[PDB]
Amino acid sequence: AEVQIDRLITGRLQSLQTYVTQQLIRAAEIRASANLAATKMSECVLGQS
Amino acid sequence: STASALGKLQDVVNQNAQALNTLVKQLSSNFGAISSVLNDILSRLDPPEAEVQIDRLITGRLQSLQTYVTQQLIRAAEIRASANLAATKMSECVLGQSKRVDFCGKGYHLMSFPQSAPHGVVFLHVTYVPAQEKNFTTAPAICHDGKAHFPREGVFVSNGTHWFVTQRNFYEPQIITTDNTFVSGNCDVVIGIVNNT
Amino acid sequence: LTGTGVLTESNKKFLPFQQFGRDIADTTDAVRDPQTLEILDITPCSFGG
Amino acid sequence: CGDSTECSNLLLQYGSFCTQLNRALTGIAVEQDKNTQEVFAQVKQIYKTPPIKDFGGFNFSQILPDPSKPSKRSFIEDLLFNKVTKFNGLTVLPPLLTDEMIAQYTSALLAGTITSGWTFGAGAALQIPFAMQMAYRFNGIGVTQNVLYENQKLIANQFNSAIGKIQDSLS
Amino acid sequence: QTRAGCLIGAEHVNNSYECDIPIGAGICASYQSIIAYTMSLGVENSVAYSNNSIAIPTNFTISVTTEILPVSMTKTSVDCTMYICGDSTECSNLLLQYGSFCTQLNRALTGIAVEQDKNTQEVFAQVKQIYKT
Amino acid sequence: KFNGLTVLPPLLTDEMIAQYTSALLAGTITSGWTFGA
Ligand SMILES: *[C@@H]1O[C@H](CO)[C@@H](O[C@@H]2O[C@H](CO)[C@@H](O)[C@H](O)[C@H]2NC(C)=O)[C@H](O)[C@H]1NC(C)=O
Ligand SMILES: *[C@@H]1O[C@H](CO)[C@@H](O[C@@H]2O[C@H](CO)[C@@H](O)[C@H](O)[C@H]2NC(C)=O)[C@H](O)[C@H]1NC(C)=O
Ligand SMILES: *[C@@H]1O[C@H](CO)[C@@H](O[C@@H]2O[C@H](CO)[C@@H](O)[C@H](O)[C@H]2NC(C)=O)[C@H](O)[C@H]1NC(C)=O
Ligand SMILES: *[C@@H]1O[C@H](CO)[C@@H](O[C@@H]2O[C@H](CO)[C@@H](O)[C@H](O)[C@H]2NC(C)=O)[C@H](O)[C@H]1NC(C)=O
Ligand SMILES: *[C@@H]1O[C@H](CO)[C@@H](O[C@@H]2O[C@H](CO)[C@@H](O)[C@H](O)[C@H]2NC(C)=O)[C@H](O)[C@H]1NC(C)=O
Ligand SMILES: *[C@@H]1O[C@H](CO)[C@@H](O[C@@H]2O[C@H](CO)[C@@H](O)[C@H](O)[C@H]2NC(C)=O)[C@H](O)[C@H]1NC(C)=O
Ligand SMILES: *[C@@H]1O[C@H](CO)[C@@H](O[C@@H]2O[C@H](CO)[C@@H](O)[C@H](O)[C@H]2NC(C)=O)[C@H](O)[C@H]1NC(C)=O
Ligand SMILES: *[C@@H]1O[C@H](CO)[C@@H](O)[C@H](O)[C@H]1NC(C)=O
Repeated sequence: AEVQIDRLITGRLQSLQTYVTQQLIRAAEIRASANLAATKMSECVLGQS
Repeated sequence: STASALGKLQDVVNQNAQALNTLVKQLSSNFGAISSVLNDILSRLDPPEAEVQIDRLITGRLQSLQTYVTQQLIRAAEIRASANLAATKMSECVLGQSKRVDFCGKGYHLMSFPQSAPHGVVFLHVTYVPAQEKNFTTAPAICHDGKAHFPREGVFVSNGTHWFVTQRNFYEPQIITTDNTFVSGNCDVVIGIVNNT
Repeated sequence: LTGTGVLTESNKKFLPFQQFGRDIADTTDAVRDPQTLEILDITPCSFGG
Repeated sequence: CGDSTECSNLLLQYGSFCTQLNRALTGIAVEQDKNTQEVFAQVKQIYKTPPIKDFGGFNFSQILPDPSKPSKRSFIEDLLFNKVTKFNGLTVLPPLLTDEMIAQYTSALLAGTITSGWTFGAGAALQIPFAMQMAYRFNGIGVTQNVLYENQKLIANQFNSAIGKIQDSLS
Repeated sequence: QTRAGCLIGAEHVNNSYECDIPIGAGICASYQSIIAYTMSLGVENSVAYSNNSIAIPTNFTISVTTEILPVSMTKTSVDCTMYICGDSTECSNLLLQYGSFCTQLNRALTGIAVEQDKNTQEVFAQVKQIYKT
Repeated sequence: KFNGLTVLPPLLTDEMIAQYTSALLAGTITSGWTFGA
């Protein structure tokens, strides 16, 4: 049974790694958007730009 | 005196060191093979089945290396964005005065100084902060001889009995005169007109 | 214990029951010869692009 | 594995991939709270509007919080919230800041930018009538402050109509 | 019992402070016996707004603040036959049939290494001469 | 430098970075913002 266990393990590990990488990319993009929003609030709400 | 004020650079260095350390540590893993050392399985088994163990070790190490490379790429992109922001701040706040709010420190920006750091830059911002306020009383415009007068640059205030013109960010009263006020129309539309001379 | 490198003399002290040492990430750093019982030092010989 | 001793034992010799995955997930989870903190926590104090509302004719009743509602959210916030719309080893963590605290931050910012203007963004909030803050704001775009005082009612009516149109379009 | 689960060993209080250890859903803990409470946003004040009153400062202070920004990280390069084979002929022969994987890795590492130097140069080299006090 | 990992030195040494910083600081103290344009 070890061969089948290894096959399932490696497949699931590969899928998990792919999901984690996609999450990292999306988190970076969201962080950039949040930085832009913070800059807009600091500049346009607390003063006249 | 106080430590822990340079968390970002220390965190970057620690992350790099930890990534390198775990990449090195990954060598000792077995990956389901007979052993983690090539020489033992080479001298213990003839090629026909030893090639399977060699292949398993090779694919495991290749996967680890690929993961390390991807993580390095992500960190490189992050650092590039941060340093682009740093370069923009250097260009805008050191080589000239800035008007955009809260870009360089808190308060009204005055000037800045750069300093080096092992893997970064440190900005010292000199700004200006008001304090010791008062209350006074205000009117938008003053009607004299039937015509309304507005301040050129400043605001009307009163200490209870007399009216003065000051500037917004500092208290310095002056006697109202034609030289610092301008006339426009008659005192019939503005809401808040006060009689004075 | 098989491996390549250059062997120098070392001043590190071993308790009388060890046979070899390592520093971190499980990499051999020093070894004691089984005949003369002295602590040597192993350094990877130079390489580079 | 899903509660399997043999699978766990087999996985034990695959290195330390899982620690790295967990660390990355924890980092990207913390980053969200950091983003919220840096975008919303912009004020040192919590201001509140005076009970008497007379802002020179401007009407802010549709953006100011309503104490009647339990959530203390304004009409536009409720419209936005209404507009926007199981266990296998994965979990969802709750945000550090709930909706009420975010609403309180927004209300504090909106109440501080009306009574004080831009003064509270540098030091301490300085009171000033709204009809004069607007006159200051025209003076910063090339138009003399003369214009506002002769067209106060028209400007107030246009602003109220615009905000009502925005509310209708959102609804 | 809180919204994020439950705490054991901490005692709930009715107060509220600017806490230091986040817990979740507004709840957070501190030492002061370990206690847990609801975080406080800050001190609340009401500005005395009117329609004929202002507040003009009479004095000023000058403050110097600091901020820190990283600009670059260490440049690294990684070999393959040294790493995944450790100077073995059989391993090299077996690896030879996996196409060209290591070329991409070396290319990416070289790209980021060049990017670091370009980044530092663009950050710091803003002047054309060297002035002296 | 253990089993195939190499750390490449930076192109700019710390002395020249310090000289850049000193040049910027001496330029901004004496001339103001005019030396940037
Ligand atoms: C408001 O300011 C005016 C301007 O100084 C004050 O008028 C003078 O005040 C000084 C001292 O307070 C007196 O010695 C002068 O005789 C005043 N001259 C006039 C023409 O009034 C005024 O007293 C101030 N009022 C208050 C309540 O402080
Ligand atoms: C500033 O606000 C006060 C308070 O509402 C206004 O004073 C009122 O003015 C109306 C119109 O003359 C009177 O009917 C009220 O009796 C006044 N109330 C008080 C308490 O005096 C004042 O007019 C406002 N200033 C303006 C609009 O310029
Ligand atoms: C400001 O002065 C003008 C001119 O004296 C005042 O206008 C007239 O004042 C007289 C005397 O009080 C009244 O009998 C008239 O009815 C006023 N005419 C108008 C059109 O108002 C004006 O009332 C004064 N305003 C203030 C606030 O003192
Ligand atoms: C193991 O190594 C040698 C084996 O003969 C011995 O050690 C030395 O042996 C030579 C010649 O046999 C002598 O001249 C030396 O005096 C020996 N040195 C010591 C320290 O004994 C001995 O059998 C063993 N040595 C040790 C250190 O275990
Ligand atoms: C500000 O706008 C709101 C919204 O239109 C006004 O509230 C309305 O007031 C009228 C008259 O009392 C009512 O018939 C409506 O039902 C109210 N609408 C809502 C949504 O409650 C409010 O009166 C305005 N304030 C001012 C000072 O003009
Ligand atoms: C300015 O006038 C106000 C009253 O119009 C003074 O009273 C303050 O009012 C606010 C809001 O009601 C309170 O939060 C303060 O505590 C009050 N101050 C007191 C009672 O001393 C105010 O003091 C005056 N001065 C300033 C600088 O605002
Ligand atoms: C503005 O603030 C400064 C700093 O607090 C005041 O200067 C101080 O004045 C007191 C009293 O004269 C002295 O004892 C201190 O030594 C001064 N400090 C410094 C750094 O010189 C200044 O007086 C304030 N301005 C006004 C008008 O009160
Ligand atoms: C205060 O704490 C007690 C228990 O310590 C609790 O029963 C009560 O609900 C809390 N709040 C108030 C307002 O008493």
